[PDB]
Amino acid sequence: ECQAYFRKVIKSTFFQIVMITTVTTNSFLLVLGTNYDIQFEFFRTFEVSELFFVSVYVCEFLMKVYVDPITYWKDG
Amino acid sequence: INEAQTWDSMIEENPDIPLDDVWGPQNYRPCFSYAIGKPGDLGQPYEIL
Amino acid sequence: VVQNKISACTMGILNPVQLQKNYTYTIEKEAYDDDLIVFYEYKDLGCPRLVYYDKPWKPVVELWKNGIVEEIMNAEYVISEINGLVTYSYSLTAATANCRSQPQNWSTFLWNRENYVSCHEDNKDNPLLWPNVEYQVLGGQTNNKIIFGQRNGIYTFHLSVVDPYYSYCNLNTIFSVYVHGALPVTKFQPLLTILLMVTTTLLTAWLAYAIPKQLRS
Ligand SMILES: *[C@@H]1O[C@H](CO)[C@@H](O[C@@H]2O[C@H](CO)[C@@H](O[C@@H]3O[C@H](CO)[C@@H](O)[C@H](O)[C@@H]3O)[C@H](O)[C@H]2NC(C)=O)[C@H](O)[C@H]1NC(C)=O
Ligand SMILES: *[C@@H]1O[C@H](CO)[C@@H](O)[C@H](O)[C@H]1NC(C)=O
Repeated sequence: ECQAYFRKVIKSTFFQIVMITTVTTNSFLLVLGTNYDIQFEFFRTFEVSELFFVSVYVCEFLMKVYVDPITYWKDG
Repeated sequence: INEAQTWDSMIEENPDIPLDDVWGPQNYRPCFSYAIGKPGDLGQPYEIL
Repeated sequence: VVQNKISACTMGILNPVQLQKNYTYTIEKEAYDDDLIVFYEYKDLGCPRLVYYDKPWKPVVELWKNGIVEEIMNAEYVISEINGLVTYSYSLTAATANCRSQPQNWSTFLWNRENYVSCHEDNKDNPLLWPNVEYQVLGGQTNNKIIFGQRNGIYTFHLSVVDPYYSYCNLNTIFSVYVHGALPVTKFQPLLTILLMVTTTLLTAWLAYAIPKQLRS
């Protein structure tokens, strides 16, 4: 009952674009991180964003293995 | 090491005096001092030859 | 004179012209007594040295005689901070250093080549009990190097040769070195373990509001 809706959340197109934008913003901030000047000004931005990104990826992993105990390891 | 003297700079100091008396060994200070008068913008023709 | 091969000047960091017009710097209540405001002297200290925060640091010094380079001075010496900046540390400690007695420290007293006593000298009479306190002296037979923190600012340092057997002169100098590196460390109340726990709980509430969303329809 919850599992069905939860897989329906998995397949959410909203969720697709959420993950795509999360990863793209992470890559952009990583690129801007190779300059100490911009690493200094807006450092709090970098910190909050890094913790936000790690939270998103870990929640995705945890809930996507929640929907499925064993077959999760099938996918490469 | 610092802003070396030039005709324009000296003329600014004592304009109405004619050019013959403007520059003299009495008022000549070298740039080499590094502790002399100043550190003006670098890159400019050098007139002392 | 301390070597200054790549001075913060002439790089894309500091500009000697702005340094001349009363360049000034501040302290964020972290050095000693508070909000210290110090205006740099370019006539004496010249263009500072630059040191990336990170890599233990130990300065290079040339002894000059008769107005020419005599040699690289390899004798022991100590080094101190003028303003009272305290965000620096020493690589070696008393236990690991080759000391057979309690070494002296800037805390007890100014320093000089006269009052210095060698820690390598075997003396047990007074130092019966001695902890692994920091080791201050640089050079000589000790491989100590200096470790800076996160201040990212100019440090004005007073170097004094300490080995009395080197020379009768009290050789000493003053110089300025600019550290570049450390960034704001305000992890503060928020911590990483406390942060995935905080965020994922805010993400189960999305599912906790998702269950009624699914069951009410
Ligand atoms: C410089 O050296 C002096 C000692 O000549 C240091 O003060 C002394 O430090 C020792 C070792 O800490 C103290 O002995 C004991 O230390 C333990 C450390 O946990 C402490 O719990 C004991 O109560 C006891 O203090 C000794 O008492 C102390 N003596 C004095 C007069 O301070 C000093 O800290 C060193 N400073 C630096 C910057 O190296
Ligand atoms: C700069 O320092 C000089 C000291 O010779 C002082 O006379 C002058 O008022 C100072 N100016 C500023 C802006 O700090």
